[PDB]
Amino acid sequence: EPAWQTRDHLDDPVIGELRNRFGPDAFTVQATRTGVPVVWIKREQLLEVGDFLKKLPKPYVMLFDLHGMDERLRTHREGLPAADFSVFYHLISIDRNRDIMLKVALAENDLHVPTFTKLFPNANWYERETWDLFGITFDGHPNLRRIMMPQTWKGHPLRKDYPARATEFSPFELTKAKQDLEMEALTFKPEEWGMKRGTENEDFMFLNLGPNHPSAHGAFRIVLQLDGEEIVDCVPDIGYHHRGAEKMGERQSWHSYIPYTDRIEYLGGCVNEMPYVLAVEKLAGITVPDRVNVIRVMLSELFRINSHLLYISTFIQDVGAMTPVFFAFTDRQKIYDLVEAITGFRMHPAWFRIGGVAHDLPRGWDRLLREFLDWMPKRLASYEKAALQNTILKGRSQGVAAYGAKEALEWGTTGAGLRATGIDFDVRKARPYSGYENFDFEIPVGGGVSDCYTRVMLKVEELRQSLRILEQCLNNMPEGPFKADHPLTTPPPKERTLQHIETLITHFLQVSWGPVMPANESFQMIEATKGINSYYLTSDGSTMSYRTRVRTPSFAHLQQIPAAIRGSLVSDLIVYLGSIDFVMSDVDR
Amino acid sequence: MTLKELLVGFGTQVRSIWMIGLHAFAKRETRMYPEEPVYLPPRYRGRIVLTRDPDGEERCVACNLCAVACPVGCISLQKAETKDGRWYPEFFRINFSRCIFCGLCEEACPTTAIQLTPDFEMGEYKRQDLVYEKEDLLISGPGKYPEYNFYRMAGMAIDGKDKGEAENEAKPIDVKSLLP
Amino acid sequence: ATIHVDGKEYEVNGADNLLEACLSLGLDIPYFCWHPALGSVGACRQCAVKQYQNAEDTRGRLVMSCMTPASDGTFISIDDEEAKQFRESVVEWLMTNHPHDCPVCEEGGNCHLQDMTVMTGHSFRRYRFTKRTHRNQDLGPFISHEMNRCIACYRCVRYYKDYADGTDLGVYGAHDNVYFGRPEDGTLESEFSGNLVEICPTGVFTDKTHSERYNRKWDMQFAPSI
Amino acid sequence: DYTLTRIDPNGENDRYPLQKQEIVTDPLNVFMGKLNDMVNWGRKNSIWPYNFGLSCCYVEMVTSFTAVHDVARFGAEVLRASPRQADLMVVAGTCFTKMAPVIQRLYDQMLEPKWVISMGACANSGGMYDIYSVVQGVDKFIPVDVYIPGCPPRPEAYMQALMLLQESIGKERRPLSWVVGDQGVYRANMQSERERKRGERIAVTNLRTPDEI
Ligand SMILES: CCCCCCCCCCC1=C(C)C(=O)C(OC)=C(OC)C1=O
Ligand code: SF4
Ligand code: SF4
Ligand code: SF4
Ligand code: SF4
Ligand code: SF4
Ligand code: FES
Repeated sequence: EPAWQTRDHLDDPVIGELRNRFGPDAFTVQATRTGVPVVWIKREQLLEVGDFLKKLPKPYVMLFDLHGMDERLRTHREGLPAADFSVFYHLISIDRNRDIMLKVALAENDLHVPTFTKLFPNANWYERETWDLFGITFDGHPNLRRIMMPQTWKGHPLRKDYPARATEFSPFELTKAKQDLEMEALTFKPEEWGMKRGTENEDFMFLNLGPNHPSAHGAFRIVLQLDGEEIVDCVPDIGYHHRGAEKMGERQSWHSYIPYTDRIEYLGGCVNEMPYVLAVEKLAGITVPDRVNVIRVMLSELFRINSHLLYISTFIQDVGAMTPVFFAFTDRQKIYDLVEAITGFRMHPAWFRIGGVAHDLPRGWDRLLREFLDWMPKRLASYEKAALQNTILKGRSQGVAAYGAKEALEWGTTGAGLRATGIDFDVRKARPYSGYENFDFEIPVGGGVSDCYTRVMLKVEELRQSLRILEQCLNNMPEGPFKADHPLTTPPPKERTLQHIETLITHFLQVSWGPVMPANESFQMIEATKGINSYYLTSDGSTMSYRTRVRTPSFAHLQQIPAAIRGSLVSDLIVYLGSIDFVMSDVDR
Repeated sequence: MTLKELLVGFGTQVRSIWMIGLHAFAKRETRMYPEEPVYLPPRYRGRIVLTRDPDGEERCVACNLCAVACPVGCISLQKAETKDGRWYPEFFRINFSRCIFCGLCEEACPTTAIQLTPDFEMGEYKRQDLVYEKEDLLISGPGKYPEYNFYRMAGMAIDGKDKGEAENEAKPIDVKSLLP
Repeated sequence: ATIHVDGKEYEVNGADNLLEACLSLGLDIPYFCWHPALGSVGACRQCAVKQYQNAEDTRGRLVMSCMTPASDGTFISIDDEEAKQFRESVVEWLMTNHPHDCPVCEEGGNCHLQDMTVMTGHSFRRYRFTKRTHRNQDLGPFISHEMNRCIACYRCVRYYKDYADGTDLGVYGAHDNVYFGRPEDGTLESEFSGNLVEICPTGVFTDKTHSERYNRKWDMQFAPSI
Repeated sequence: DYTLTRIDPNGENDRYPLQKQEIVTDPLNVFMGKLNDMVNWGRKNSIWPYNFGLSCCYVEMVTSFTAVHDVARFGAEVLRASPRQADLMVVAGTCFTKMAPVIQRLYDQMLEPKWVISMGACANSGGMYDIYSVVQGVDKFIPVDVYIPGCPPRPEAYMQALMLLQESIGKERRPLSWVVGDQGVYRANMQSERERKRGERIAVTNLRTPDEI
């Protein structure tokens, strides 16, 4: 039985536990290609089901994802409850190495759900985004305002009747009245967040740390309530990097959406391409050959080293030492020599395909990989000795913005922060994908405290492990096809397209109208550079995605920020922002 | 802090200063653009051109697959026909202020007419000049693919290639032929 | 009438054939020679489904769904392995002589043969021999003729002669050299000759007036009009 | 062959940019021209960019700052965090609709002289993001001096645009003092780079095949 086959996951013990606790008629199990039990529960039982899952013997501890879906245009809803809208809750049990997706059906007039923020505190921003983009109210939410769109925005853009393109609306006309209006709307109002202007003795300074700040990693504002230099409270203001990428997922064919997947986490590249192409290949019923798996793993590890190099050097720069960023970007140029040679592009290769990769490896790639693998380790040891073992850097980072396993789990923190808390959870080992089980590599874990310093050094060890994986990729590279033999491999091999008529027909229709994915739901979770990145794809049977939901880790980390930094100095927050490993394209999608 | 921590920190500061001062004796890593040209690998995705077949005619048959495959929608062209019946673009314009250099048009091209070439220097003063018409795209050679001729494979008859003259084609047999 | 398709019960008209009954239910069966306005003839052999007499029958037999009545109690499988392989083989047989013409063909993106090639999943060519070719005819100012693309589905002659009662279109020749067109060059004399461009599932008969300023179907802005 | 721009932030014009442009002739005598050339030389050889980034294009621009490219060689590495000390605004990234008043405010807080480089397809036109939350090009409200196509432009493309801006600065006419003289800004109407490079670009015949390294 192939891994992409539709399964209902009735043999999962959580289904039997829910059946024994709530009864057989309390929920409906949906057969998907997500690899996860999908359970439609009633809205009135959502909090009871969430509490029951939270207090299981091997419990579901992390709310991985929470978002909405507009089902009004979905023509293939067989076996599904009647829904105009729906809200899904992806929950992960780390100790079970399992996950479940709860789904709540909603009518058009009654678009309200009980809030999940009491069970999982990271549900706050997810519910704010679901309200922002779908107009679904969450009752009992402490502050249910817009988070992706400005406050003076009309409508909910992820609804099916909201137009996607900017050219549907009038072109952007910045006038004086409009500039004053949106600048008033952007102005922080401390009364709306429950903050005072000060105590009786002194006033609090409300400071904009961003969007244009050297330490904000993009279009990103934190509003700091400052007592001297102490942070009384902060409000991270996101949505300044909102690109409408999920809406664009409903707007591009399955093939023509791949470059958009590249720009979700723009230091990730092929790492961002991997979960999307794997989820589409689950929709298409494609099992890629071994050479495709090794090529994709090698490109993913090269871009992981690229991203980690930028992250480590920028952390060192934020701490104060500006020299290693020059050398680390030289190392990034060595990686880019290989990546440009293979894919033809530096930052956004757009090189993975449904069913494989765009081209075969060029002749002489192993020379460039060998050169980089000889170049890297002495440079990394030099960075470690010169900067990471400096005691001033240690005094800036050790013990700063620390949290444990409970705080990591309750905020959805994944990647180096979660493993710095000691929880050994990496997707490439727990749920292996793309042939990662054929490589030997270690997963570095922390001692129990997620420090700035611990997160950075864990990423250094991850860089060394990726160098080991790249050595194995260089030495044991399979001979074979770079594209699968499936009819839905998009596009087909180009030489056969150029001389064979049936291949030409397949290519013609795949690049123009698009490949037809039969109606299903698919999910792929990967270990991205900054944490766990996932694609949840709904096909309605067309050449376009009916719904493209991208879970990114930086959203969760930025929501975790005020809990972990409250009561610290501003310099601690600068170091914390440098050690999170986020970009705002990941946060806002 | 302890005395050992103070001495260790002094030593680490001295080590950092020493290693950067030794970097002062290292070979420079700078690639000196523009005096030394940027090396680009042969499949680097830069400026888009339209190419010609080995016979010298433009390869583009105005099939419009590149325009629909473009996720940006920054290609606009129109089919036209010569007297002998070959298809060619009457115009071909690319909005390079929009183009993301993803290469999906070249991948979708069934004639290898449109190609992304190793050239990145396309900065402009007015962005209306980033609209490249067919006169700014069509080059005088085959580009990256030296030999492929789509019309040598097509069944459609053009000048210099009658019915039955394409690759893997038999000569046409009239229905009035005496052979059974 | 109640039929069973792949283990699913359906209520259909017993006076209909199986192809039109299954297409009315939203099921996908590839077809060429059948048309709703022209009736069934069983020429192209593309619409094969496996038929079983009873529910407790596992052998089955491939039949033409267009030539089989949708009577009460029939069991059929569209997604049967032998049926899928045979439908793919029919597409492959049609592909052996088909010209490498899609970029310069006015039917591309609007072509039933392209759609059925993709629908059967046939994308790998293993035929290595020559493709037959044909000369074309001048059919007047409205219809352009390209007989290389013909799949010999007989739709044109059935429409033009049986339906529209035209006299100047016909089928000539024999086995794999069957030719569809006029007995000589000249304008198609039927007042309804233009429906051939939609009746023909390939790019043999195309709109010449559209071909002068051609664009693909996806690039078109449509509206319902009178 | 010059365009004269005069700004008027408090005039009877609400739509940004708050300026008027007119095609004029070169206003340029044996000493004023030489001293204007000296000022242009000093300004074009010392261009301090604003440390401002919106998206991935900023990563490529700061890559140009590092050792493997060393944009310091042109004298443009200083990278001010304050708009008052910056001469060049690089819109390096998408002009998000929420970020557009911020970009306008930061451009307003810069001081004379100021130049704008729109880096990347997003800043040029909206790029691939023809979407509800994205302004389709920063030149809808910011006057742009140099456009860089690319997604992202590579670091040497940013350097090439810096040299293009240097040639445009080296032949512009600006007020030598704010007390005496014409205060409008004269920018030369350069030949397009497309038309300049058309001769050598169309003459290309063969390129390397994409099969080797
Ligand atoms: C100045 C000498 C060369 C070093 C280049 C800067 C280091 C890399 C920039 C990191 C960065 C990123 C990615 C970034 O996205 C960002 O937001 C725009 C920043 O704040 C200004 C950053 O600092
Ligand atoms: S490279 Fe991509 S964005 Fe540019 S014209 Fe081709 S398909 Fe369009
Ligand atoms: S895909 Fe190729 S042949 Fe077709 S219109 Fe585009 S450039 Fe021309
Ligand atoms: S008739 Fe259809 S399959 Fe044949 S060349 Fe034309 S578009 Fe292609
Ligand atoms: S010309 Fe068209 S309608 Fe007639 S038999 Fe051939 S493919 Fe069928
Ligand atoms: S043009 Fe491309 S690389 Fe630059 S900001 Fe936009 S998506 Fe990122
Ligand atoms: S459609 Fe039934 S045989 Fe042709």
